[PDB]
Amino acid sequence: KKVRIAFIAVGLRGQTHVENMARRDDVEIVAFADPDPYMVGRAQEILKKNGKKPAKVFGNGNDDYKNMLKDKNIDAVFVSSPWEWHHEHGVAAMKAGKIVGMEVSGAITLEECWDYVKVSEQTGVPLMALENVCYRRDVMAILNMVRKGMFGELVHGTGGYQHDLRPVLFNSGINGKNGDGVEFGEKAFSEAKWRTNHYKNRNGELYPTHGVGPLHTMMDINRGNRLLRLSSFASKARGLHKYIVDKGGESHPNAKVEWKQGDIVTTQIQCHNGETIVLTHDTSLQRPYNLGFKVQGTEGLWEDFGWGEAAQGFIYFEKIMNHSHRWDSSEKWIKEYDHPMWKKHEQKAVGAGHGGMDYFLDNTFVECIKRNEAFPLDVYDLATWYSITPLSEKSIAENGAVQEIPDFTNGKWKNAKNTFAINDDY
Amino acid sequence: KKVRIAFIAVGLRGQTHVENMARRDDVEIVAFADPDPYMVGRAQEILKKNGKKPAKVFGNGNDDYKNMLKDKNIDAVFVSSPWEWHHEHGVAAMKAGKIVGMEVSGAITLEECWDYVKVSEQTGVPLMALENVCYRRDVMAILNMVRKGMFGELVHGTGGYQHDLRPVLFNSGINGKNGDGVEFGEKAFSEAKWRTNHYKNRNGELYPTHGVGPLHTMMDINRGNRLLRLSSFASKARGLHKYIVDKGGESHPNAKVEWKQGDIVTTQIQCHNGETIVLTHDTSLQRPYNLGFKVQGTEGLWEDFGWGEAAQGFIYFEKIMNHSHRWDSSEKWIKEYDHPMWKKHEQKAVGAGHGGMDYFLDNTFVECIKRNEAFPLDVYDLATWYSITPLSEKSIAENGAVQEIPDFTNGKWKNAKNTFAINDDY
Ligand SMILES: NC(=O)c1ccc[n+]([C@@H]2O[C@H](COP(=O)([O-])OP(=O)(O)OC[C@H]3O[C@@H](n4cnc5c(N)ncnc54)[C@H](O)[C@@H]3O)[C@@H](O)[C@H]2O)c1
Ligand SMILES: NC(=O)c1ccc[n+]([C@@H]2O[C@H](COP(=O)([O-])OP(=O)(O)OC[C@H]3O[C@@H](n4cnc5c(N)ncnc54)[C@H](O)[C@@H]3O)[C@@H](O)[C@H]2O)c1
Ligand SMILES: CC(=O)N[C@@H]1[C@@H](O)[C@@H](O)[C@@H](CO)O[C@@H]1O
Ligand SMILES: CC(=O)N[C@@H]1[C@@H](O)[C@@H](O)[C@@H](CO)O[C@@H]1O
Repeated sequence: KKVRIAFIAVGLRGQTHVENMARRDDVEIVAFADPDPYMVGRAQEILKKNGKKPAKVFGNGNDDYKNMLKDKNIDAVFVSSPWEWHHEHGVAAMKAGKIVGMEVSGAITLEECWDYVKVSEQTGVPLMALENVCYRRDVMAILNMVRKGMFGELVHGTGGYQHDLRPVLFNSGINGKNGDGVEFGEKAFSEAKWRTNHYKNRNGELYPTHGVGPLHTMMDINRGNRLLRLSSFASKARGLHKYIVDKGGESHPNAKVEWKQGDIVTTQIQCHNGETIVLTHDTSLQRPYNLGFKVQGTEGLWEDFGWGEAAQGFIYFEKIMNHSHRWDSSEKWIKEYDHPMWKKHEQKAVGAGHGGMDYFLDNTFVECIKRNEAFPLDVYDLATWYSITPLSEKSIAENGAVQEIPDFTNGKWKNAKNTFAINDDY
Repeated sequence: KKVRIAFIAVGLRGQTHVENMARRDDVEIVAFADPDPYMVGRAQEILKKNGKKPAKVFGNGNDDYKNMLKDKNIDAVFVSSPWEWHHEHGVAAMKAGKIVGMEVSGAITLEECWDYVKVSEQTGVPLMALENVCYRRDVMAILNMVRKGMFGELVHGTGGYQHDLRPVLFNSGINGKNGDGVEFGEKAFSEAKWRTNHYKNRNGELYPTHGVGPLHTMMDINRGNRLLRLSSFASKARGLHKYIVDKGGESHPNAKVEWKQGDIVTTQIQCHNGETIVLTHDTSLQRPYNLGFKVQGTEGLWEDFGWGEAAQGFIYFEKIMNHSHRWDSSEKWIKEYDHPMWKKHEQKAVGAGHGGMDYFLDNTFVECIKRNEAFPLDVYDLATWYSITPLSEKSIAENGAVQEIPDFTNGKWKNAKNTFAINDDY
């Protein structure tokens, strides 16, 4: 009756998923696979806090997930591992017959992207792209407004991961602490272990899903529309080196590393039905958090400046606002057009509840498994978004040359229907 | 002692320059060249209003400017003609030995751009790019902050001409009126006569200077830095056709024209010293006016949302704001770092005065002529900005292919010094 879920990687993000599942009565958390004992310990404390019994632990090295996947009891797994581990963990899960919730990132290679889709089609095991910003309360209100016809026909959108990650990319290596040092790699903690290395060896749109995801759902990408091609420009890198010097002096070994990842990487994308999308990757500079959303059509325009609250944006609807030629605050619009799903289940996610947009993402994951239904953000969408990373790197290496984005759906995009948040439950 | 100025084209923008000159005691307005008697009449009324004597009128057809340029008394001319007339009027002026103030736009061809620079170098007659948004009060305050070191090292900027021009591109053809009809071409009035045709036959960044200009001055383009290459993406065109139908029904002949100009055209530009610039052209859709500025460096970030007032933006300075991670209103920063030029001469441009940013632009023009000094925004800058248009069209025709931007300075950019608003007078 209830879904048996396990976790490959219970680091800081894995722990969030553990909490979401631990708060449900329709799920049993069977097992964890993580080589770090400290991370496993906090995950076990989340279970104990929610009155659920401990999980079986597979903590013997990097390959112990293989032994966890042999458990026939497990229905589905969450994959919350480092970027370089996503493909190996995800395809091994589908081959073992486990439904997969895959954390966001970009692909290491374009080949990974195709292999996700091909393994999933052959095994018949579906995968969900765990993009939580698609469930953000303001974004869902805008989706509702778009579908009501309030924006008219969309022509353009922007978004991007613009979040100061300097204190996450560098720390002391002390368990549980960020922003308290200048170390990265083998001796660092959490994301500083693995993420910062990508900034050293690569230059591209390393994290596209948070900005492209919402636009995907609004412009029907892979569901009547698709992404055609892209071009990426990268600025110089200055922010990470400056951070290391300001926090840990010029004497530190890490003040000597030349970072390849430009501070701002912008990406233009053409869509089949004529829309354009501009993404921005911005994680090594001082700034407030703001994903920089813009949704623009023939009858409506929305721009945000915050982290998703009702009043943290501007909106203009010509025909509804008497051709005033002035921005309105987004506030009364986000509240009035709050998505039905949020209006119904608010108190499971906020106030008396917990998780926010993450509650709703993981709720859709579990409800689709219980109902035996296709995910609204599926393996084809994962592959598409993931492919933006390798193709952007090739664009930058070619001084901005245009790269065709593959059609991972093989013509299926033409007739596929948008099923993202089309009801008030999941 | 005083500068003798004449005007090729006294349409709506020419009239503004006429008023600026008519209010000065160090200028004599000698002559007008315009084939439209209605436009000449309002310009003559501006002189009469300011107690200055009438101008000699050259109104016999399109070529009568040639006869005006034979007047040896004329020191300088303002060129405020349609885009397709800029090159012919500008080079004929320099060849006749007249200093030129050239209105903004883009080039019709890349060849025009080179011919401006080559004619100017051969004749020895300088040309000023009349970019007024460079003198906008908030932009000048940000320039001041950048030069004070408050943004640290710049890595990225955005801007764009984002201004709803539907009521300017279509009118009834009645003299003096806009937004009152759906006609364009030979029977329309003012910009509807000529500008709208470009939307029908072309697709690109048709108007780059308002957004790139401010960034030019802040990133030292052509003055220690330069623009290397670009790539342009264009969305579908939907806004102009929809406007025609909503205002004048489907029965109108103009509801039948397929517009080539996409509603949103975005352009990525690489700079020599590592910065990137993204421009946006957005003139055929509903929206409030906002040029969408972003200035981003290692210690500061600014974004605006209005038409240039002090409180119509957000700003973040990590080290000055106690690492708060929250936007501040731009207001107290724009007021505290108001450019010296504005603080000194405020009452000549606003309040008791007139013109705003246009006062300051035309003041720099006249003061450079009186002092026999090089313009801060010169023929090389005109050519550079102008070249963004033809190269964007070629990029769009090549599905976003990267285009090299020529070096119109021939290596002079390396050692040239930024002289834009480096004093409190001009
Ligand atoms: N969508 C979101 O809101 C969101 C938020 C944070 C992180 N993330 C994503 O989640 C993923 C993980 O990020 P994080 O912040 O939790 O990093 P983290 O360093 O805290 O966690 C990674 C965990 O993976 C474990 N691990 C590494 N190799 C393994 C292996 N071979 N087998 C099993 N476990 C292994 C580590 O021991 C660690 O516990 C990344 O892809 C990141 O981008 C998404
Ligand atoms: N920088 C700014 O703030 C700003 C503002 C408005 C317009 N502009 C620019 O100014 C220019 C003109 O725009 P406008 O709004 O004044 O258009 P307009 O139609 O009102 O004026 C154009 C004038 O040029 C005249 N003209 C056409 N051909 C001529 C010729 N061969 N010889 C002499 N005169 C001729 C017309 O009769 C008309 O009076 C354009 O390049 C436009 O982009 C700049
Ligand atoms: C929605 C959101 O911004 N998510 C990001 C997540 O993807 C990851 O980058 C993390 C690093 O600490 O910071 C945020 O939580
Ligand atoms: C600074 C500013 O936005 N200038 C523009 C100008 O360039 C032109 O496009 C005009 C059309 O009516 O609208 C504005 O005044």
